[PDB]
Amino acid sequence: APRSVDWREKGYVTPVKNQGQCGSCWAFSATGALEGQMFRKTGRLISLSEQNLVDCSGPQGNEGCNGGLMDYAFQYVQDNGGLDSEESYPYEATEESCKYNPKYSVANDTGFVDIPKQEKALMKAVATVGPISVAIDAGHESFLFYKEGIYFEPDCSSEDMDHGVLVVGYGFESTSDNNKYWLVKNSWGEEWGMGGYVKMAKDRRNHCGIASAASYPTV
Ligand SMILES: *C(=N)C1(NC(=O)[C@@H]2C[C@@H](S(O)(O)c3ccc(OC)cc3Cl)CN2C(=O)C2(c3ccc(Cl)cn3)CNC2)CC1
Repeated sequence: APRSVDWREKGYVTPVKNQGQCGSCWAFSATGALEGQMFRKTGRLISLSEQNLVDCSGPQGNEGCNGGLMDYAFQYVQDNGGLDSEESYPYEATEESCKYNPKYSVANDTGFVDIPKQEKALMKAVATVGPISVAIDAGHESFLFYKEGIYFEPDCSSEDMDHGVLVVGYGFESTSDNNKYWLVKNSWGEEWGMGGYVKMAKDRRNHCGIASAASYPTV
């Protein structure tokens, strides 16, 4: 694998979005990963509808603004035979009746891959696939108020994750002793972290569980 990867540079990643007060992180993580895979397939970067996922993926196990799983989202897209664009089905930050319209479907998937639960495996996937959906322990105030640099939280759990985000690359700071990171796109808007991104500690015993529940859709 390369020493550093950043899929934003290659056109795989849409601008940072903002889930608001709805517990829809899982939907943003899932659209992120699917946006990347669709871009690889077609060469077209098209923002996808989180609202479509929030409103419609109940049968697959998702619970709207009260939480969900990226894999349940990928299963929905496969079951449903499509997913609408952001433009056609805009984000409301509240759970509403399903308004899926197949005329405006711009993405599909044929299942998903769960990555082995090691950072080495995660690195190989990011290098070869594109952006990857991941679960992290975001349940510390240090994360909420993160601004810049490599995020390390001594109390982070590698087993107990509560927030779905998107790994878009990895790399290292040229500064000192702990300098590797995962480049992670959050869904809390551009004013959180580094333009909506966080550089998370990499190769430090699966910090915050970043490799514990990593997956992406097949297209
Ligand atoms: C996001 N705004 C928020 N968090 C979730 O919905 C969160 C997303 C996933 S992950 O990424 O936390 C996750 C945790 C564990 C595992 O496998 C062990 C995989 C994943 Cl992807 C799940 N989330 C949850 O909050 C839970 C959940 C799961 C499933 C459903 Cl239908 C509802 N909630 C609660 N325990 C996992 C804050 C809402």
